[PDB]
Amino acid sequence: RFLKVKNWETEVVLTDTLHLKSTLETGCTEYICMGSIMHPSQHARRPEDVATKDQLFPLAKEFIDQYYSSIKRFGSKAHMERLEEVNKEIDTTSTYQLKDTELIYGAKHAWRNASRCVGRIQWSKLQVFDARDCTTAHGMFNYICNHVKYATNKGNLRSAITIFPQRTDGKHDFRVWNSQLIRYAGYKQPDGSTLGDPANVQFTEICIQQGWKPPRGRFDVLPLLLQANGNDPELFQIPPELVLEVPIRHPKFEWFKDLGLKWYGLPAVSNMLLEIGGLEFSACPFSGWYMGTEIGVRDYCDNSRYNILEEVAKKMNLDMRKTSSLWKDQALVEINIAVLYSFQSDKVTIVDHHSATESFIKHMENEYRCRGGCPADWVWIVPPMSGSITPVFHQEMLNYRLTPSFEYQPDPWNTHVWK
Amino acid sequence: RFLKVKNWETEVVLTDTLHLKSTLETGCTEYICMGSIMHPSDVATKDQLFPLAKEFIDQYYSSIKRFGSKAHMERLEEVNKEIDTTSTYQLKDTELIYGAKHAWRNASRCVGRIQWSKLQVFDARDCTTAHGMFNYICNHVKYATNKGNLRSAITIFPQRTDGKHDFRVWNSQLIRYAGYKQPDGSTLGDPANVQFTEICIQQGWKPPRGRFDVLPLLLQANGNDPELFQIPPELVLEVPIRHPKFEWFKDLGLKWYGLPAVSNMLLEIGGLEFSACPFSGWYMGTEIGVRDYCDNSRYNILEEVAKKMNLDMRKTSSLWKDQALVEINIAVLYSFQSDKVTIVDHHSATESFIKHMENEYRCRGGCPADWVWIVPPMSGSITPVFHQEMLNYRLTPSFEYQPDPWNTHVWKLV
Ligand code: HEM
Ligand code: HEM
Ligand SMILES: Cc1cc(N)nc(C#CCN2CCN(C)CC2)c1
Ligand SMILES: Cc1cc(N)nc(C#CCN2CCN(C)CC2)c1
Ligand SMILES: C[C@H](O)[C@H](O)[C@H]1CNc2nc(N)[nH]c(=O)c2N1
Ligand SMILES: C[C@H](O)[C@H](O)[C@H]1CNc2nc(N)[nH]c(=O)c2N1
Ligand SMILES: [Zn+2]
Repeated sequence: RFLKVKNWETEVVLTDTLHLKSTLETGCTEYICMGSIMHPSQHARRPEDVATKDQLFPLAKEFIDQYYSSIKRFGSKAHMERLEEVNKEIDTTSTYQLKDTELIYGAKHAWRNASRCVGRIQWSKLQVFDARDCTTAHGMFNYICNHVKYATNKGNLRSAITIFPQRTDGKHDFRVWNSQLIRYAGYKQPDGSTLGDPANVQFTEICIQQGWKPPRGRFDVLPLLLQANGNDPELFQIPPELVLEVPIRHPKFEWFKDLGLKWYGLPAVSNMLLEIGGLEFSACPFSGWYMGTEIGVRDYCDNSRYNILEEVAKKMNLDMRKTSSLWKDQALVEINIAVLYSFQSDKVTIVDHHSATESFIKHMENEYRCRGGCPADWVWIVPPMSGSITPVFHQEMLNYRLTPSFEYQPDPWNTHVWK
Repeated sequence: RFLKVKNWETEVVLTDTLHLKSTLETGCTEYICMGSIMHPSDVATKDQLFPLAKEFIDQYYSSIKRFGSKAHMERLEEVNKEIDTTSTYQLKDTELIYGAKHAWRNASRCVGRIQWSKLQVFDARDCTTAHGMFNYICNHVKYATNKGNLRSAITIFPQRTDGKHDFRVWNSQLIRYAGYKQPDGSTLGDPANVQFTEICIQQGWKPPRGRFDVLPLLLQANGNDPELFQIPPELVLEVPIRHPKFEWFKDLGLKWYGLPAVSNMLLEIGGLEFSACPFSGWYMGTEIGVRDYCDNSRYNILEEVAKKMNLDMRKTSSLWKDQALVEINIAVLYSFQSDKVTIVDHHSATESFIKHMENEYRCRGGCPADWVWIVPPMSGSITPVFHQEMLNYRLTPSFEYQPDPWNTHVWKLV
């Protein structure tokens, strides 16, 4: 009925009661902790495809209850009517439709509840685009182009989510097949090396197999591969003037520009599922702005990604014979300096890991003060470099699953039956 | 039943069955994870002790391929008699060695466990006085230090009886530097040790009031009041920190000690509790260079190093802290290696741990591991453990936390 978390740097202690409202399993038990498992749990709130009434209505009522509680009604005329309305809708279609206010509330609370996101101090400043009238992949492309243009905003980035029609029977899903709206292709080379982004090799081959003509470069913006109402997906080229990119250079190393590195400005996750009141929105691309380490540490320096540490260390004239010279650590810092300096030079929104983690601590305090807790996944929140010199490293966190939420979902090529 | 862990860099999958053998709590529930909680939330009765002892003896005889043997059954017989008649029992030397090694093997927060089976166990269960403890600890330090060629070792003092006669080393490690709070609010030496430094001074220690004073040993035998002892200085190996490129780094006056020797934990074997069990290995560089030197509440040297580096400290996004952190850690490693004092960098150490993990899953069915502690405090994702899924569970024998002695000791003098 109370769990404390301590900050070992400041000795601030916070007391969590929000976890009493947690809905589904974390994967852990009294005897085993799964805190570093990427997908520890298959506990879902509704089964399979179209639920029965007693499966869907309880989840709808819980969400509608929560929304009307949040606005200081509950039991109000409108709340009770809304319940009866959802009841008849489920009775007569096996599903129900969210009001615009409920949709906005649900999307913001899914972000507020995302325990792996260090950026949630921003959660209530989210632009919600209702795309539930969409019917074809051409319409999805139009909605996505507008999202990208609004969110990019000539570099002054703005958080947004575009929400396509919810799942019905499971055979008419709307899906963005891309993992992010904007990523670079990867190509398997004949000798066995990889050109471009190795993580995207499989998705790139699907695009090529669907007729995409690849330029076969290191930074080829992938097409959109969009699926509407369960049909076969269709390819679309994002107008390049909508794709803001930042050439990476270094404030001291004149030679850094000659590595030919660039990255895109808009991080826009498009493969997750948005769950609100038992409704599943299988296409719901959302975007914010980057923390530098996402590009500078993971995208650039993961061994299975662009893996650039060896090349940077060379130009730096570092001793690479032994691990203990820390040549990887030293190149890693310089790369992240360049990423930040380049984005900032071009006035493209970006946040460094010191500022972001500091904001998150402030967000945690805010959430404990007003909400009685903040679900947080230490394994994901602590940045992938310089961990203990950021404040979150020293902050204990409780992780639990609240709804509405963002969920993982299978890649659609593993499940789609082609027509 | 099986649980799978995946490495997201290599796609290697490992199957854990060993978790079925755990019976002590992690702190998590089915609906909350407390994996980042440092300390998630007293003498056993006869009835409590019997099953704990059986489980240990069973696993010991299993490990030596004599489960079910006559020797196995007579040992269980003998143990139960001792509990029945004395309310406790005594480990054979072989079981003590096995138990100590396996508490190490089971330490989910230790990245250095590839070495677990090479541990020198010093049986100090005949000790009766603080003078005896000092002698045992001096010999441990000398053996472990080995002129820089460090060797892992543990020294095990008598087990708890009624809880009123505990053996305790009051120090948190055998070798640490003092900390002194100044009148003006500043701190000289190690801020983490200010409280224990004050206790020492109160007990009669005359402090030099320098930045790197090796603390005296504060030793408690049989539940008596603890007594002060000065470790002979020639047994305390230290490394002056210099940098391979920055000639000014040596002018910072930094040094550290070579032997990491944890002395405030409790060793639990077969339900028996060894409250004084100091153990030592060798350092991973980041322990000194990231935490001891750069934690804001420790020596906190980032500012001074970055100044000497002429870094721009006006904005955080210059990553001046990150830049200075790396150079400090280069200096630590270079200094120890130059003086031929054993040390391991975080890249080598985490690679070894991955190989140790694989091996443990193959020969033992798993390896409990605390990702939050195993991942080094700098350069996290460029080490292989970052990408390694891990399962955390509590196996016994184990090393456990215990309260600080000055919070529970009832003083006997005057
Ligand atoms: C506005 C600035 C934002 C910043 C700086 C930020 C930062 C981050 C970072 C660094 C991660 C870890 C990414 C990784 O390692 O793969 C993350 C994850 C995540 N973010 Fe945010 N974020 C922002 C906005 C948003 C928005 C607008 C949403 C949703 C509406 C969101 C939802 C999520 C979710 C669900 C995850 C977890 C993804 C997963 O489990 O794979 N974030 N965020
Ligand atoms: C031989 C080389 C060894 C290396 C390189 C090593 C490495 C480490 C490191 C880096 C930590 C984390 C320290 C911290 O962040 O505070 C740790 C923790 C730990 N080590 Fe090892 N270690 C070694 C030997 C040993 C030995 C010999 C034992 C016991 C016999 C041991 C038992 C432990 C335990 C119980 C912890 C957890 C401490 C806690 O929770 O505060 N280690 N080790
Ligand atoms: C909105 C947003 C802002 C930001 N700064 N980063 C991200 C991200 C990411 C990285 N994805 C997360 C989703 N996962 C399925 C794959 C990896 C998202
Ligand atoms: C044997 C050993 C080798 C090594 N490289 N590091 C350590 C440590 C530590 C840090 N202590 C651990 C005990 N905890 C109570 C406080 C913090 C120990
Ligand atoms: C195994 C481990 O959980 C996995 O590598 C995680 C660790 N922490 C992470 N943290 C973030 N922000 N992003 C990630 O992709 C990961 N990967
Ligand atoms: C709050 C968090 O659990 C705490 O800061 C931990 C994080 N991981 C750690 N990891 C190691 N090796 N040592 C530590 O002291 C800590 N501290
Ligand atoms: Zn857990």
